[PDB]
Amino acid sequence: VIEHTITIPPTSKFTRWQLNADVGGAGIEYMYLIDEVTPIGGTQSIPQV
Amino acid sequence: YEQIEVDVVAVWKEGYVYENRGSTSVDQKITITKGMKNVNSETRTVTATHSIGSTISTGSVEVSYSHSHQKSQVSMTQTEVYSSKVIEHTITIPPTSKFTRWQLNADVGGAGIEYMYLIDEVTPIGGTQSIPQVITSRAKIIVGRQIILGKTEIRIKHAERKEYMTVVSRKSWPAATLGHSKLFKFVLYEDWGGFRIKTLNTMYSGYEYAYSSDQGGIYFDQGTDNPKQRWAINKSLPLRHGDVVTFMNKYFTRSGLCYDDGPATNVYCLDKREDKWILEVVG
Amino acid sequence: YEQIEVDVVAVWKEGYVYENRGSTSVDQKITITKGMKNVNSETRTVTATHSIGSTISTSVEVSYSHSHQKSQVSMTQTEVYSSKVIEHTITIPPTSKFTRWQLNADVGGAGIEYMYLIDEVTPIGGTQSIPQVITSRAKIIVGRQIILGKTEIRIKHAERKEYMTVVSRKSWPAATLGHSKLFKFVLYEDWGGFRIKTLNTMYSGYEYAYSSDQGGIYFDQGTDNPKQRWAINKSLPLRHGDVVTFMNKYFTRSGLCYDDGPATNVYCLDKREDKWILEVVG
Amino acid sequence: ETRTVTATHSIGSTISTGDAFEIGSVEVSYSHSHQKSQVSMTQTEVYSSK
Amino acid sequence: YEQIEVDVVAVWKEGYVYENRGSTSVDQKITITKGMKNVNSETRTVTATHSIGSTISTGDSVEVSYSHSHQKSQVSMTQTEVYSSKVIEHTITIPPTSKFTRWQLNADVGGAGIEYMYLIDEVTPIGGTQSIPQVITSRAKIIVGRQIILGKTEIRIKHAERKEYMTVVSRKSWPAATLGHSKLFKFVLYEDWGGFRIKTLNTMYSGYEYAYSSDQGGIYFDQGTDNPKQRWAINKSLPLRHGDVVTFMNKYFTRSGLCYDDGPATNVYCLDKREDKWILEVVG
Ligand SMILES: [Hg+2]
Repeated sequence: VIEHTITIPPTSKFTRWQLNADVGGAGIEYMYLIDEVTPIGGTQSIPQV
Repeated sequence: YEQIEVDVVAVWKEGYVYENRGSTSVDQKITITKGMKNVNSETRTVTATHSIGSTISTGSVEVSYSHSHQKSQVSMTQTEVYSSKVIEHTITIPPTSKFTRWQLNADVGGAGIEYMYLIDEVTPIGGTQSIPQVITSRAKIIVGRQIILGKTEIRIKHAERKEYMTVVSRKSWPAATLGHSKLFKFVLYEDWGGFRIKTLNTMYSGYEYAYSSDQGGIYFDQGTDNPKQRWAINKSLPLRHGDVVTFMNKYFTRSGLCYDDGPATNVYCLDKREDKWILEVVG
Repeated sequence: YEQIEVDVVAVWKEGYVYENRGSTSVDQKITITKGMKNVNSETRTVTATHSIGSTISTSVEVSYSHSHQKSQVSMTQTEVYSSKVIEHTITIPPTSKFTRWQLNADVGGAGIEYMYLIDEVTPIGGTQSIPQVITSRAKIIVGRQIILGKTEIRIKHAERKEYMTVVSRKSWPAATLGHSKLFKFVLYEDWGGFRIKTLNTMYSGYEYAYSSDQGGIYFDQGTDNPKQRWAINKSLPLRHGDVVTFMNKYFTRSGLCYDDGPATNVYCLDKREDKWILEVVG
Repeated sequence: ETRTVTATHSIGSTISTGDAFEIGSVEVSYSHSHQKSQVSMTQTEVYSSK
Repeated sequence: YEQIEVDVVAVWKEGYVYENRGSTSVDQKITITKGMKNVNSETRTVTATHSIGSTISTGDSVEVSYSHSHQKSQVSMTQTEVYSSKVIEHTITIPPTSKFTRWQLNADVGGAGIEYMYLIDEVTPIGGTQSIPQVITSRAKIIVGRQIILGKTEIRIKHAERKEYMTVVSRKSWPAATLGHSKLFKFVLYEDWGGFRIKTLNTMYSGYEYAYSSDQGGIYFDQGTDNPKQRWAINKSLPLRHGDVVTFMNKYFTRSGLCYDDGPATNVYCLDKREDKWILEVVG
């Protein structure tokens, strides 16, 4: 079980991207979580890879 | 690394409005839960039964005696996998204030990815409500290395099973089956007839293009024009690392590349079936 | 982007009134929950028995038998669950009444609804005001319009979350569900109703979705046939992301749906009418 | 909704004697059954609480 | 806006005593729970079986048998669950050299026919001799419903458990009682020396208006006779008031009372050992 508690300030957006990381050659892999709080607006940046 | 700009288009899925009309504030907590469980069992029973009977016979009198012996053996294997995402938001809604939750489903164009999109706001009561049924916005997407058709070498991974497409020998032909080996490379081609999956690890030279037998099994053939060794993709080009793709057969239009537990191999092409595959560029 | 003004109409569903007449305050916490669980299983049993009997008779009779049963149950289960829990914590002051009204709010024209909750604390006394139905105004931000005859769309099965595609069954083009994002359509209306036209047929001119006499969906040449004509659930305009229903103009009881048939899985069956999402292509 | 389908195959046989002098007889039976069974279940739950 | 003064008699049901003899204090939490759950299911099964069989034999030996069966089964289930809880939780700090006592009694309010749970907690120093209440009488003022004047005030009759109203329909060309959602079916109650009578105001056959029990149990509406079959005994003392929970026992068939049962075409009956609860509501 993994739990994250964050305080989101007003007029802000929260981002969670979950990637699966593949370590090359080693043949191992891990879960990769990216959390971010930014102000509302701008241009969204999404990591596909 | 390259970046492409797209529109994200989010569509309303659900809503909620709450009004606190009083002069004391209120503490609101919303918990949203989604989860899944998968159970598989195999139960093997064996019973052995022995019976010895007899009848003594001669009005008329009959006498019967009977004896039963049953031995039984049940072997059970159950296996469970579960997951849950729980998501909770707690807010203090001030007096004479109105809280709105809108939940939309956001589709990222081109990327073939989607995400849940929640908009919360507290405002004073009054004005008129603004509901977003459909929202368009812009996004930069950090994208994978491009799969150059004909050139770049890739692995094909079954999405659900997390095993790779491997070449083995069935009926004296090279044939597709799922395995753990990271050694089986491929290259993808497009022509007038569709897409072609070429293996670089065939045990019979020249027999390298993936194709469907009239039975469904995937074999690897020599290069012909036959639509049986051609395939329809699910996406628009370019293909990139990590892309979730589908291969529908160009001749057997009803059917696509899937996993089935067949007699010898386990990669087939069957009506109403198209499992997702993950393409990954080798280093 | 366009934005339409509309009335939202909410009708009373449920209510609750709490009076704290005491001279100490009370901490009240109302907590509401709705949830779903869907369970699916397939159980395969294979069972094999061999018996050898024997009787010697003359009188006296003597029997002996032996059986060997070998059985194999294979079951696989799928569970999918969800819930929404809403908690509210308030301090009701001394000599105060708390009232909660729960309404169901229908947004006109848009075909979407939401839960509307009204909490209020006031002094004890006055006349209770109960909202059985409230109308209010809303501006709704809507999707790009699906212009009939013109704009290219995808048709997605709402429940199965996969797309409507064209494949060959018995040498005609036929509808099946697929993962491909490459199967486009254009919608037409004339005085006979709505028509679904595929831009991805493998046999030219055969492009209008129609119901066979068995129920399967194929694509025909444009005729006047009511069997190739469809009744939607909302009125115009159609927009991106609209949830729609396709009922057949000919077999009036039946509508476009999923069913696991022999070769394809898109059908037109009595009493069934699945929901589809229309997406305007980028 | 629970849907069950069962296919069953049985082959049986008896070898016996009688009026074969020394009065009295021996009988011998043999049978084999294969049964194949598929059950499909759909369950849906809806719950609430205040 | 009528109010009547009366005694409530509360009677001991359960007790508990705690002594803290130490010189540090203690934090005590009593927590009591009552609940119910009702489960209702319906399971419909349909099995179709085909069997094809055969035997090849010799006479004047060897026998050879073969059979095949195909069996199709369809099981449909509907389950209904409904539940409730009440939890009462008390937290107290008992100081040192202190005794805590809890008495639970059950209070019966006289005349009104309502009851409530009555809890008495007390912390005192250890010593003295205990006072235990077995039964306590106290006075109370009851704010009561608008009165049902017999012969005059129009009332409706609600099944307490099912929350549906007694309505009048036509069964076998007679006015018959059935349960239904209509707030349109009004009644008026009468008492004479024979007992109590239910008169409908919504009969479709004029004059056939007083509730009676047929020889099979069903509730019909007859002309006003002297027949004890159209008379009923109530559970409460007079007067009847809006919101009163009542019983109707038949004056003729004394073992039987007015109840719900799922019958051939109607569902309001008069059956042995059954007496359903009814709520009486004064119309506007
Ligand atoms: Hg269907």
